[PDB]
Amino acid sequence: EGSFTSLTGLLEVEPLHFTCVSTSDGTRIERDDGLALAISHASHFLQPPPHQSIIIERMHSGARRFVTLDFGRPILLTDVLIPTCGDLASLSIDIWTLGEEVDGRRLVVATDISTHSLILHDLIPPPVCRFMKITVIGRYGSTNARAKIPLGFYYGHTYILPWESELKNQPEIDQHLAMMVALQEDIQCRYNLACHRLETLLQSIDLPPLNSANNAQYFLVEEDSRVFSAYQD
Amino acid sequence: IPAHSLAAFGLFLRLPGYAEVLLKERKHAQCLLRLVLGVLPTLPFHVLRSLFSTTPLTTDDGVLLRRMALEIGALHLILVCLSALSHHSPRVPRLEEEHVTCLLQVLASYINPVSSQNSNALPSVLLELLSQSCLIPAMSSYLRNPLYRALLELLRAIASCAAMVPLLLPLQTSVGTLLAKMKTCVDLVPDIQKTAEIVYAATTSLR
Amino acid sequence: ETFTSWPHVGYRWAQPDPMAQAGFYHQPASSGDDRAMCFTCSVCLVCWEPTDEPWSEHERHSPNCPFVKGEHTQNVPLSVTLATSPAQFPCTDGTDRISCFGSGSCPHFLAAATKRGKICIWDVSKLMKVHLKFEINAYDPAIVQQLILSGAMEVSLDITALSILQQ
Amino acid sequence: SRKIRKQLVHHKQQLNLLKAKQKALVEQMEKEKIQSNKGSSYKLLVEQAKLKQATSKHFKDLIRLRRT
Amino acid sequence: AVPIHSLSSEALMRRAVSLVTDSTSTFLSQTTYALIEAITEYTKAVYTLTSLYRQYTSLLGKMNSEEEDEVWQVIIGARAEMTSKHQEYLKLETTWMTAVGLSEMAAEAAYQTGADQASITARNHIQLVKLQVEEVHQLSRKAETKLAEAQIEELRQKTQE
Amino acid sequence: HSLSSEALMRRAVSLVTDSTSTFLSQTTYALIEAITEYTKAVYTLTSLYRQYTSLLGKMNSEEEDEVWQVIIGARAEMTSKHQEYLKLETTWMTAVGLSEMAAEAAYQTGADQASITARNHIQLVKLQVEEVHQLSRKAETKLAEAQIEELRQKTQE
Ligand SMILES: [Zn+2]
Repeated sequence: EGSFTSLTGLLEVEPLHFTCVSTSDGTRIERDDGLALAISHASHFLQPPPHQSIIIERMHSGARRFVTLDFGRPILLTDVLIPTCGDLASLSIDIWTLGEEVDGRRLVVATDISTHSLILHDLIPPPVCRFMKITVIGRYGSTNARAKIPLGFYYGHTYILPWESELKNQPEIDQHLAMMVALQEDIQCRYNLACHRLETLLQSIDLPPLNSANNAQYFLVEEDSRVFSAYQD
Repeated sequence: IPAHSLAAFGLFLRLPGYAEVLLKERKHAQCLLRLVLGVLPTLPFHVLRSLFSTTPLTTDDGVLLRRMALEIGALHLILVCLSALSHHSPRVPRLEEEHVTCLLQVLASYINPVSSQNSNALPSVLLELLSQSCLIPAMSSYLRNPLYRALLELLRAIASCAAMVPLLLPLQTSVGTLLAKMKTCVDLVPDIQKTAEIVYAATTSLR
Repeated sequence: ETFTSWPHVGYRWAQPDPMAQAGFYHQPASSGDDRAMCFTCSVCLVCWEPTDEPWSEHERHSPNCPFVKGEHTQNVPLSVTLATSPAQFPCTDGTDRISCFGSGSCPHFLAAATKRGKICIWDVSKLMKVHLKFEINAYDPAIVQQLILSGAMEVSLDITALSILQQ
Repeated sequence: SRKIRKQLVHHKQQLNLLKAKQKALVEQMEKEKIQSNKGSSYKLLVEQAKLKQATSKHFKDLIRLRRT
Repeated sequence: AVPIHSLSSEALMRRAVSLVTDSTSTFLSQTTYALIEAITEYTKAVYTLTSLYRQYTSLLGKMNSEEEDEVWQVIIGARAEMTSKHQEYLKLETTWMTAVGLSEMAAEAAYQTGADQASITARNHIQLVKLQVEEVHQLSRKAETKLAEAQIEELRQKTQE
Repeated sequence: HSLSSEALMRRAVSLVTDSTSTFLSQTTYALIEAITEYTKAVYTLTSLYRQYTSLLGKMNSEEEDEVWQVIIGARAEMTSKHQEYLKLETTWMTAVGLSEMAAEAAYQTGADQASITARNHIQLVKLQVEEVHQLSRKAETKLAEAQIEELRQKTQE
């Protein structure tokens, strides 16, 4: 739990959504289990996609697989995280914006996937890309049994600034700032009303004489779930 | 829940007397308003259908409501919504099925409220605008194929008002003959037969 | 040389030379098959791909290969043969003296002409082999009309300089 | 007619099911061929012959049914 | 690219048992056929005798002695045919019992060898042939009941005349 | 050629009387093979125990530990051989019952020739299996005698 300090400053970089465009032989990707309209779409753009994973059909000593992923737009990549996959030998990651051989460049060839997760924090300078290339190779003596390989969560700035543009049709900053401000005001009203309903919910709890032993006894009821949901919101 | 119905609802509630029929069902109206601020997609047009049916052309309220609808452009919005749902372009000079049925019902209630001095009760501006929309090619394509009863109600509605009869003429197979052959092929039956006979009578009277 | 019948010459990484460099030879079970076996470990592979790197595939399918490990095997590189190649005669008999030689804008081929008119052009860029072996005929109609324009006919020709030209 | 049809379908259902048995038979001929376990191949050839007789008798019944 | 032998005794089990869970299944359905064939032809003879009793009973009192004798001889011959075919049928069902047990304990062998798929296929086939055999059985008992009703009504009208 | 029902059984039962005889042959062979392999292993361990007995007191602690570890590994090999032994003998018992009641089925069909052939095969496999059972049991008894001699000399020293 001490190593959990590997990813810091996650507030300033927004979550990015994923689209599966290419996969390899015996490999698949699954999901692990008008102002208001523009505001809702922008809010949905800034959401963490649910957990997803790669499932491989046939594993062997040196199982070589290739996947391509698209965000739908050139987006700054600032932080990466690959969860631990103890049954794989190594991976490589390359990114590009237009073509694989046009602007493709190698990013990492990591052979330490089995023992620890992959952490690479605060990409400096932040590259921009839209397409992503993954090459993975299985461990020697691998048992041919199915397993999950989560992709992790990827963060960056979808909207690009002029100086971030000059490294490698952008709408003007003012109107984009105005509509995100509108989203902020709307989420402020929503946050106030949701937290307020949570306050009324907690005020709807009958309080006997204070015996916190009974308060702990409540762990071992629909009320707990509804307060959990309200706090979640 | 398609966004176009919710967007049209905000304009629809501007009409006086819309809230009076909207408040009949409190729960669904509250849920719709909650979705607006930030079965359900049928209601933004279903409330309009009820308002059109309850307000006849024999009274000043219905004709005023209809001319305000022309003025603000609700009919253009419902026509382009129908165009997007049916993949049919206008004559330039499973949820989708239920949506098309509700839109056709709204149009039928707008023309003839009783179907759910009436010739000049609807201005010919509606006639010339409805001569440019997507209603005729889409209805023609659907003829060549709940919704069927709504379409028959739309036909008796569009034939009920005299000023609206001329758009039944194709721009060369007549609608009455096509309806007669499909009715014979299908043979619910008495209603289809009666509406087919009424449509044929209206087309013959116009010709 | 085993990869003459390779059906995937147009592939990027499945070219005959790089996969021969990894120490593999074409031994297909049927004509048109891309089956190959190594000369050191004899791992067998089929259904090759244009992206299959020779060293990477040999290492992945045979990390225990001494060729993969860099260990001393019985491999004989082409450079050893090239640096010890026994001089090829311009003619099969090996008696005619060489009048001239050289190269021009296309020095991939080396030409050697004899005094009797026999000229042999080698593919010295590639492995030492005979590429062209011929004799110049002095009774050529073009040569005949060129000599006629200069003024039984007896014509003799001797090559004094050689050059190979290309665009 | 229904009954005869039923046994026609049954013979078709069993002839391929023994053809797959011939396939596994050939596989097992190959597999014990490499390892010289002398006493194996004799009983395996007996396996091959018995399944051949079952194969041939099913073909003859396949023919005779269609006669009827 | 992709890759293109003293076998242990367990593979030999999986192989040897896969030879038998199918061929006992073969002779299982072959018993199911032959048994159905007897249950069909014997039912044909039973329905023939039922029809003979219906026409003889309906024509009672309308024939002479010679006609009654010829009809009664036809009825006796049909009785002997159905009886003998039923005697064959009993030995056919006696054999399909053994075929059922053969496939059941062959599937037990397949489960003992790790070839679970052959075991489940054999067992599901046993239940399928059991359903088919019980269906044709109930058809046979239906026709026997019809024949019994025709014999009792023949005796009743014969007593009446 | 409208075949009767009796000829269908007379031809049909020959399939299982050859197929369960095939299973009985492969189980009998493999059981004989596993018995012979286990008998050879037991003889090898018997030789190891006799050699360990004959070397007692002539080796240091390390060599005694090494030979004891080899004996332990051989014991584990016997355990795995005995497990496959019991499973093979189980399947051979199942095959014996299979061919016996299959030949009984051939008897009740009147196809007695296939039945008697299966019968003679059952007696042949029973005698062969019991023979190599006796050989295995003789090897086990010899191993027990070697172990007793090993314990006697170890206690004596
Ligand atoms: Zn090699």
